[PDB]
Amino acid sequence: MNTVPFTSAPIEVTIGIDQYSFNVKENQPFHGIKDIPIGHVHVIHFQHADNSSMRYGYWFDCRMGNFYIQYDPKDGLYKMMEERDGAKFENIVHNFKERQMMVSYPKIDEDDTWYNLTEFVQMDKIRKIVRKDENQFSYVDSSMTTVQENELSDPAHSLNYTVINFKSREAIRPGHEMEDFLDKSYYLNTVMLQGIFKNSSNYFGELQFAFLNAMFFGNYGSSLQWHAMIELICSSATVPKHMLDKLDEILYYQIKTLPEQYSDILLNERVWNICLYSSFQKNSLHNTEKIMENKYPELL
Amino acid sequence: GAMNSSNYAELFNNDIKLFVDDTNVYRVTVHKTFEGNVATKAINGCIFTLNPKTGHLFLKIIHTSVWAGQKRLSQLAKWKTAEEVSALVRSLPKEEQPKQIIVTRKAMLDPLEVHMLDFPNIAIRPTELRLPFSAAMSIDKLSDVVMKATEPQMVLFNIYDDWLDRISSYTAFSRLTLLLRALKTNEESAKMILLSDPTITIKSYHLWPSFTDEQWITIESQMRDLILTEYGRKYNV
Ligand SMILES: Nc1c(Cl)ncnc1N1CCCC1
Repeated sequence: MNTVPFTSAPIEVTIGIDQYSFNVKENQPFHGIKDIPIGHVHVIHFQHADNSSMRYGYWFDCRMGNFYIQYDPKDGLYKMMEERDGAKFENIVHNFKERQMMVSYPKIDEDDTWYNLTEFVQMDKIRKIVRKDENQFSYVDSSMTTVQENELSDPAHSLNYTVINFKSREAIRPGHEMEDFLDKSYYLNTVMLQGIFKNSSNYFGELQFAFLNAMFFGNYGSSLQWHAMIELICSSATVPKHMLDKLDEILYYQIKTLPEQYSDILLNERVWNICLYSSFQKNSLHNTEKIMENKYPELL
Repeated sequence: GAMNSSNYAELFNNDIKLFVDDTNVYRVTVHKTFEGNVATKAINGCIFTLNPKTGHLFLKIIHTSVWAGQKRLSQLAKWKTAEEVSALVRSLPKEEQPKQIIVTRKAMLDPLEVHMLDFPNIAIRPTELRLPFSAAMSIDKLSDVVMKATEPQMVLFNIYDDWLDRISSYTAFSRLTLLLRALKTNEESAKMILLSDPTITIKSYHLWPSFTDEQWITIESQMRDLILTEYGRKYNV
């Protein structure tokens, strides 16, 4: 069980770790988060008390290094930092856990929510969507735009999600215009799965990462990307049976986890009604359709 | 964006554009089967592709063989329309290709957009106008060439005859839409108006009678009466 210690908490802030969150008062004696489950990516995220504008945070995997959070009073945010001195990291951390100045990652043992939300999410892929190669962890915030959004301005600070566009030459084979537009199987299975993503795991990993950035940072381009990747599967007549079954599980847990009060902005009526009720796969997402109907029947 | 009363004059500027109407592409007669069920029989159709500035009409005849063995024909018709429009554009020299295509029904937007991906600089636009181009099959010579076709065929017409020698495009388009609106509201009366005076004839190479300027004012007047009337006969006013 790993640890992300904190130098201090000089400004009042709501801190999230994965789907959990807690309030830290200005200069409260807080020195980090312990007992973080090894084997999954994690996200630690922040909303300042004084400016709920800009939620921001860091995707990381404790297997890839020792990381601590230190406030920067010049740039005005909590920064993730990698300590190369493993003994100095250990020496600093042992002081913090003995003085009990850390919160514990509060994993209920029955609970598989985080695994189910990050099943296919790899750090190596995150780092290709979020380009900043001198760090092993990845910063995301509410304002960052996607490569595709920049097409329709600063590229260093972009989310390089895979561009999906249903009215594009990549999506539409010359001479199969109607066929490819109404049944997107060739775009899903040949262009995207076999060609770009290589397998369904990488596709699902990007889908899950896009949802999580939408949920935790309210990142609009991420929400667009999540819905587009759902719609591409639902609009395909020919989808491997294992992908549909896993998609249903993936979406079920995303909808289960979404804040009840954020469904108004984060869920696109058209995509969900088309996916659950008109698309080829209208019948293939039983768990997702049940939780949607019992939790957000207004949207439908 | 959409074409409407406010940007109406853009139709007559010097940027090449085409209206595309698909309302007569897929045409059926509905009838009873021996078992007393209902079935459709397709008849020949046409795409109505019109340059509103020059009057050039690219009438692609849609022969019933297009539909053989196909499902969801009303949906296919929109894609067949977009395929034939795209083929027409590709067939034209670059300096003749349109800069905008205006579809009269919004359901044509995505089919045409997808077929025109190779032409990113051709704007595909809807319109808020309720244009009467469905009535093009009330023009006798157009209806005749469609019904007589035994294979796919493109036939070229000037729907303005020689009007542009005497009037502007704007005026010619206004006359055309009034004629077609009349024909759509009451075809019999409309056609009676147009052929009442046997001295006025339709030239072999024209679609409409050879009216003098003064006779056109009278004809135009009578068509507006018909439309106002039928609107009374219909709403009781
Ligand atoms: N290494 C550190 C750890 Cl592990 N936790 C907090 N601060 C640290 N920094 C060391 C240099 C200044 C702050």
